[PDB]
Amino acid sequence: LEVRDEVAEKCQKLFLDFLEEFQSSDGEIKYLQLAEELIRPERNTLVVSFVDLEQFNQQLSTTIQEEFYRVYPYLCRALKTFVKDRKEIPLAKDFYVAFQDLPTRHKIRELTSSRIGLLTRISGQVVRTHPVHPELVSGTFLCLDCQTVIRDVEQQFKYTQPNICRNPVCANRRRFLLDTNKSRFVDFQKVRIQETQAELPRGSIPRSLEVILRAEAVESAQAGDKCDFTGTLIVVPDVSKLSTPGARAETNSRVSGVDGYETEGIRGLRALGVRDLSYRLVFLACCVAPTNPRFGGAESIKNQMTVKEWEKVFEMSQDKNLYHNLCTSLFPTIHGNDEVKRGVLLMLFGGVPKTTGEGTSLRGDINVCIVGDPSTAKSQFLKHVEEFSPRAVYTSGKASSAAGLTAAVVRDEESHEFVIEAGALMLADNGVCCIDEFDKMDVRDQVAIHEAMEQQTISITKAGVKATLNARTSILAAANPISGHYDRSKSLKQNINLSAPIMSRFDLFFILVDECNEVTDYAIARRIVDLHSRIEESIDRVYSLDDIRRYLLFARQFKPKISKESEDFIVEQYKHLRQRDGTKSSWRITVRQLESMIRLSEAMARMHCCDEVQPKHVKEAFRLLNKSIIRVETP
Amino acid sequence: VRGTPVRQRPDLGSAQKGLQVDLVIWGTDVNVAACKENFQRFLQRFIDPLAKEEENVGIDITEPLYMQRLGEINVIGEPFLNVNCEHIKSFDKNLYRQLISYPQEVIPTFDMAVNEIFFDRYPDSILEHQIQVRPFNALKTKNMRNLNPEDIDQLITISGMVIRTSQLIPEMQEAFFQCQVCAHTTRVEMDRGRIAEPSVCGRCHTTHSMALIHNRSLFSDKQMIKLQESPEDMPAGQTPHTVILFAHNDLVDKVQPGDRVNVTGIYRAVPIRVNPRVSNVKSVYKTHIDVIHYRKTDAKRLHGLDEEAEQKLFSEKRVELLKELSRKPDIYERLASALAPSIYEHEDIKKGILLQLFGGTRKDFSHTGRGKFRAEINILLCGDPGTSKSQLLQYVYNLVPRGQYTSGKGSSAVGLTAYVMKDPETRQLVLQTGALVLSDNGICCIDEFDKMNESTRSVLHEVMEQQTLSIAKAGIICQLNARTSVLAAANPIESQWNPKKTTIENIQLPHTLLSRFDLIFLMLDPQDEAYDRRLAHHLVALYYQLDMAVLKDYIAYAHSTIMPRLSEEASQALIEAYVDMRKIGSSRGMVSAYPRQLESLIRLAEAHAKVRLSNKVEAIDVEEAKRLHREALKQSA
Amino acid sequence: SGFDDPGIFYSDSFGQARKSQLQRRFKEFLRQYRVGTDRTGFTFKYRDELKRHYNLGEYWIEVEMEDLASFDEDLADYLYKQPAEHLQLLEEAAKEVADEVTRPRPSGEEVLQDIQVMLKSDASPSSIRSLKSDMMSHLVKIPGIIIAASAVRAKATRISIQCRSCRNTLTNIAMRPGLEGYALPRKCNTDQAGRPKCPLDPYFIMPDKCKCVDFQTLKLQELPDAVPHGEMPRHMQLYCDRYLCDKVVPGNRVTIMGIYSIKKFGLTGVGIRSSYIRVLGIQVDSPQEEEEFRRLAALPNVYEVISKSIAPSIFGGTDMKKAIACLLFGGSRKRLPDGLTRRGDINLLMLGDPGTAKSQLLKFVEKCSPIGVYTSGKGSSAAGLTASVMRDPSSRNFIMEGGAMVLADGGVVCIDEFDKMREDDRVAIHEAMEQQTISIAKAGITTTLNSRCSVLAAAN
Amino acid sequence: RKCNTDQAGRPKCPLDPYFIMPDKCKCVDFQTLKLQELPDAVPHGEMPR
DNA sequence: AAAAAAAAAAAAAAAAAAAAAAATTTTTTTTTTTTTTTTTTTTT
Ligand SMILES: Nc1ncnc2c1ncn2[C@@H]1O[C@H](COP(=O)(O)OP(=O)(O)O)[C@@H](O)[C@H]1O
Ligand SMILES: Nc1ncnc2c1ncn2[C@@H]1O[C@H](COP(=O)(O)OP(=O)(O)O)[C@@H](O)[C@H]1O
Ligand SMILES: [Mg+2]
Ligand SMILES: [Mg+2]
Ligand SMILES: [Zn+2]
Ligand SMILES: [Zn+2]
Ligand SMILES: [Zn+2]
Repeated sequence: LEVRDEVAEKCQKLFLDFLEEFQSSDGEIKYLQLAEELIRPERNTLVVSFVDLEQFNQQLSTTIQEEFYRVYPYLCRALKTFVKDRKEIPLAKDFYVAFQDLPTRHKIRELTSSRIGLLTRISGQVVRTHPVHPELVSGTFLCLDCQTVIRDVEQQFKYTQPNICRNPVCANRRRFLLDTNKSRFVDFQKVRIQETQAELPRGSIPRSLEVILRAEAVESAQAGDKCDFTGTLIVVPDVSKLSTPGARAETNSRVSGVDGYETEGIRGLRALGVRDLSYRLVFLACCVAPTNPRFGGAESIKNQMTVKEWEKVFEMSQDKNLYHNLCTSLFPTIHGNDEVKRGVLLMLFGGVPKTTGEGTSLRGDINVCIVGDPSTAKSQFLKHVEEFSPRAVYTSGKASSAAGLTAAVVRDEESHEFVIEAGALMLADNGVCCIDEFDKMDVRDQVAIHEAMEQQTISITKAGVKATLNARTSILAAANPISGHYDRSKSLKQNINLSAPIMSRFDLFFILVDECNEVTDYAIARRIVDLHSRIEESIDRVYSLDDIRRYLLFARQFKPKISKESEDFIVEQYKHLRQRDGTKSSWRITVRQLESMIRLSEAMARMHCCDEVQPKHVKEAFRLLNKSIIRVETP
Repeated sequence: VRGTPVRQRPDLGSAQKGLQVDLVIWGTDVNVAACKENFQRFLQRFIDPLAKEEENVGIDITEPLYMQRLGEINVIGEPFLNVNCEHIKSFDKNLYRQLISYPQEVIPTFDMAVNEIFFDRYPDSILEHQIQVRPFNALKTKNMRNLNPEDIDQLITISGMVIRTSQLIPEMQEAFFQCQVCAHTTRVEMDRGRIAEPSVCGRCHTTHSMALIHNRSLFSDKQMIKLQESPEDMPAGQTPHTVILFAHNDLVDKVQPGDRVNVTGIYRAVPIRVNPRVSNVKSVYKTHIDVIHYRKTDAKRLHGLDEEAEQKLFSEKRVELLKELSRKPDIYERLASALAPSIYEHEDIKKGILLQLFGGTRKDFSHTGRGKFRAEINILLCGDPGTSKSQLLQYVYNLVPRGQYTSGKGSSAVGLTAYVMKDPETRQLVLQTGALVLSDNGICCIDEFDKMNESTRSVLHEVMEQQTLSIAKAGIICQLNARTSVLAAANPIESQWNPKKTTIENIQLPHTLLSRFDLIFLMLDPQDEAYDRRLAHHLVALYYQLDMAVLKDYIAYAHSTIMPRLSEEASQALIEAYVDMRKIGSSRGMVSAYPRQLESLIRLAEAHAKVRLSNKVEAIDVEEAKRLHREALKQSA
Repeated sequence: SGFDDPGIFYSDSFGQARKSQLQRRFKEFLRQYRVGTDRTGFTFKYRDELKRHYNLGEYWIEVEMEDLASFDEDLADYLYKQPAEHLQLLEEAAKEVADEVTRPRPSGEEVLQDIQVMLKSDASPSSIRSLKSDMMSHLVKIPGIIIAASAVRAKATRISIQCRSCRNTLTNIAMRPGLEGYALPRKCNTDQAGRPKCPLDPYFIMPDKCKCVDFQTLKLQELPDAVPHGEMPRHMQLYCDRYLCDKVVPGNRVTIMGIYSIKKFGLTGVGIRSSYIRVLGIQVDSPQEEEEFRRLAALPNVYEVISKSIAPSIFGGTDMKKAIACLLFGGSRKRLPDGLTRRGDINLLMLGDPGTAKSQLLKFVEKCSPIGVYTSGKGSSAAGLTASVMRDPSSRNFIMEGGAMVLADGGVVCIDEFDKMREDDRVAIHEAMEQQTISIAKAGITTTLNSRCSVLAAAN
Repeated sequence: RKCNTDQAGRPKCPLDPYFIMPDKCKCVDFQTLKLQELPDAVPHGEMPR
């Protein structure tokens, strides 16, 4: 006689009151105003703030946090009442409730079994994301021994058939045909995340667990992000996970076996309905946010800007000496190496990719190489770029086999499709890849990144799946000279051992010679020792890391023109550069250096967020290249 | 009993019927009442006669030992009582035989007894569940391969090295069933490893209407710990041997890979299904251990990071003894001589190894932008195959916690970093870590470092430079931690330091790698006659044959308490030291200085400060750093 | 190594009472029912009964429901409410106690047979009209008159079946007792690896290896006095089993105790199942005596006391009493080595006026003789005066209808109205009264039936 | 599927009683070729059928 | 002559083809036993 879950229904009542009576500081019912928007299609969840829950009613908040799994469909039906009473939605549509701003936090090591079935939030790095699918939630079946339809059987993260046919005189437990049209599904994406690098124990592999994303919180996560998740920890049934027998269910009916049909062996197990109970933790993400959000939300991003950050980046753009200021903020630790500071900053801003009418994809990224004597802050610059920017992947030399370097393949464990696992270039897409010990990359993969640099794209066809993955990343390379030490009496192409096309593709080359000059030596010693003595202070990044990072994200979408005067200056200055080439530089000048100079001029216009590249930018870009290219010093 | 429920005990296993036979439990002579009263008697009467105040910390020795433990339990609120099987053996033998031979029932009798005593005392405290005894320090099973099947389901203690720990495995405990007709609910506790499903509703009486609801049933934890036995009695020509451990509930994740542990647990033999799906099982039984107690304490090794982090580890008298040792004048040399007594008069080398054991100051850098900064010391020992560099590496590998050892090209980059393997126990492509990752927060002792081919030597640059490590392959795309300290032992070209060759060519290693290192000791042969005679007498005495404890305590206290910060005098001394080092480095025949060598001087100054328990790095520290970094590399000569 | 399959083994049990404990309490009832008073000296009635019967080769006992209730009230209630399985427990208890009492039996009877525990009550019966549906599968007690008793056919209690391909056997299945069928299994369970399986319906009933027991399908009828005025008599089948076969015969007036039941032959007047009573108990409506009769021989006036006591109510005719006592004792038969038969019966005739107590005296003699039949000269109502052989149409068996002269063999026939009897009867008795053998030679067969009666004839 | 005698005995033949007689089968040669499209016949961008 | 790079070999893991493995009572027919009816042959 339809026994009622008293606490869950009281939670439905109190939460319906919360929805229809909690009002913002302005005084209006904020969640009424939010429920207004679920009338639209492609929208079936409200996003209720857990802090609002706490403020309105602490008792209900603790009850939900301690009984989240049992109350969840009840809260969903409370929302269904709250929206159907006002607006005239389709009756069949389902709804969901998404929590965020939860006070407590936990770790993937803390997600122990006691946290099963109750709300919890974690942080993670989204490894990979399987495709969207429709998942069956409530099935309608037909019993193939009396053709009676069994209605609305729940799926507990497994294809569940009705436990017995609803007709009393028919004990069908086997032959059921799913009536697909009558059943209702939920949109569903499975994603894999792993422990953040901060939370690793000693000698520990990063654990990884699978997180299920039900409707409307489905494509929000993406591979490579740093996302906080909030939701239940559930258990999804597993089978044949172990070769040792474990916990097994079976009916408690005391039946025996008659002679010739004795309930032994396979017949016996099928008769009793024996089944192993092997489970696995599978987080059930109710909501997903970036763990380090960029904003509290060019014209669209500008609208997303809050007023304070908007005026901040505005006065940033209006600032003069922003050039050296950005240098200092990016590299407070570094002393000297101003050319590397400038080149790497321009690399972060990037150029403007373009494409011809015929279809030739003109490069827009600008790859930089640092080559020098040992212990000259090369790996340090790459680490600075890594730790600074998002979409800043890092790898070093022979630590990355090609498959993980660019792309790999796996089959969808659920469906027939294949998931194209994202390699370093992909995770660095539309960003930076910092490659260290670039000279010590095998030919088999240095050619791969060369293909990426030529085409901004790699097409993988392997193990039964073909695809054309885009990778518009920019490469910052570190290259040790041959012999360990650079030799200024030799050309660059014989100091290092890169392939000639790779060296051609590389946009900027910086030479860092470890000469022994004692004023500089005093400077460096004072600098680093000052840092170690005064770790926390002794940094004067005039703009905070978040400030300049937001400035980069906002500046990126401005695409400079090239005015006619600047074009005249460009051509005449490249002519002067060729006159220099015509003594000799350690790496000769070609039309690729013209391409490099125009791309750097574009990137300086990008730094100042202009819509026109001016002779100021052109002059500075030429100066950068001219000082980068050095005269080989024969005695 | 104060309305405090007795908790499930997955470690003991599926409960048996508990049948009683009149002559005890069937086939096992325990006499549950006799066991309970004997255990109460032990728990009050036992005063450890020969014990030490160093061992028992914060415990009034003459007062009842385990009752003071119960008092610690009451004040703290952790319902675990770590009982010692050697204490039990000393007090009475038959009780110990009961515990060793029939743990599966003897444990809940002990828990009943301890709860009886606990609420005989303290009838007002609050506990999250009843008290759980945990025996340990059984008779050490020397070689687990010698475990006959006559020792099945007994209690054993083994010592090993944790190589792997699985993800959390749930374990059903209260199958929560719900009718699909009337929604009536019920709960079935795990009967004997099985869930007797109700098969008929108790309110509408429909048959087979009750469906198991998974994530409304309460669960427990379970983690598969893959350990390799490190016995103290290895027979002839027997390879080493992994073993499987299962740790339940609060014991999960309390041991990380690379941790050498003494695990005390009940032995188990289990069938194995022939296929994954069929129910036939091979007559041969695989075995494993269910784990009651982790013990990360050993006399021959330094205090692990957990014991560093814990506070109540040293008595007041012991910390004061450490303070006056710091006040001793020549403590640096005292500890240096204390290290490795069986090696003769390598005072500079042992001072360097001591500085390595101390480490430096792990400095936070997160908002600086600099990235992680290596706070550890890397040492190279260069010499022909007559010196005792291999002996030093062997000794340090034995003495350290989280030690790993490698020799020559008996390795590879893949097997040093990580690989993907089908675990035989779960049939899953799990990830496994190599030596560099295993010795994460300890020491990696590399031997025959010259014969290390380019692929498997190029990975050491990552470790020595960043303290991180990258494995970007088809297996996983991640970034592990490897904060190890490298203790390398290299040989010159043609296995002899001939005089007519400068140092860098005689060593013949990459110059960038020698820059990575932080001390480089060249064990040339001193031809001195008196040294020759003293060495000879020392070795013959080594045949005709400070304390490790005080050494451990001092080092662990220095790690726990004092993190040195630079003093302005030391900063000026360092700047002067580095410019002087570069000035002598004009002649590049020797190993030229670098800003990396400045950082090495920083770290060695911090290590000397920690030797003094300075808390402030000073000119004395910096000068010793310079002198050591010069005598090492022999830049005078 | 995989060439064998040794059997399972198990052990004795070390450690609403369960059916095993009810088995134990039935065992206690039999083993400890003490009937003899301490004044009278004690005896274990059922232990002695099991011992004696099992030694004789009887394999049954008679347990009174009153004794069961006295020793254990709950057992009596259990058998009244759910007789079947509790009767099974009781039979198992009888088997075990039998084994205990005659444990060191000599060789030649090593196997222990089952025991049939018949039960008899003293509670007054219900009525066949009162056997409504609610009293079904409970033990009921009923009176009646049997009218038709079929032949004892062999029904199987335990069987064995062989597989036609693999030739392995399912020895000693148990057949559920009653008129309960048994569907054969449809799968050979004996699985041999790497070989095709035995066919779909592999099993054939090995007839050599079964355990079979008799059974008789009787017809009971409502007692004619018990029938109401306007009503046809009710009937009920009965299924007599293993020692209730031949314990009764048609015409006998009996009281039964049994399980009102249904015929269970598959799931093949909707919902009706033809019903019967699996009968458990039947009743049919010394040295001291020998010493009394030896004294009666020793008396002086034995002749006189018998003569007076055979006609205490019949005035006069003391000589008539004398001769009728001589009759009731009869003479003695002799069979000389010639091979002939000399009649021993004494034949008396009373040719009397219609006033005297001829018919009353005959009624006395038929009551007072052991085997007495009072018939007219023209037989009695639907009962001939002399035997008649008939050849059946269908089975062509010899159905002998028995008259007075053959029904009352070794006794007295009181032939009232000897002066009127059919000529065929007269010709029969002509030699049935001096040869005592009635010869009938029909187209089927010759027979010489034995009519060894004595004729007390009365006529006007 | 079923033996067709009507004379197997008083009982009948089982279900699926027939086993192929291998020796009494008269057989032939066969070969599964993998024919691929003519290389000059294949159009430009496609793959060989 | 020894180091670095490339090619081949060995061994583990995965995807599809095709031969094996498993499940599997109920309804209709019809012979035989029994009774019943009309007739002829025989007896009173
Ligand atoms: N100009 C400089 N400014 C600041 N630090 C420097 C400078 N030159 C060298 N260093 C120091 O040298 C260390 C190592 O430099 P790194 O670039 O890792 O060497 P490599 O280029 O061989 O990897 C850095 O941690 C940094 O502190
Ligand atoms: N001599 C007698 N003594 C006692 N009762 C007699 C006698 N003669 C006749 N009767 C009575 O007369 C009735 C008829 O008796 P019955 O023997 O049938 O006479 P009969 O033998 O002449 O037919 C009986 O009830 C009986 O009591
Ligand atoms: Mg580097
Ligand atoms: Mg008369
Ligand atoms: Zn059905
Ligand atoms: Zn129900
Ligand atoms: Zn068979």
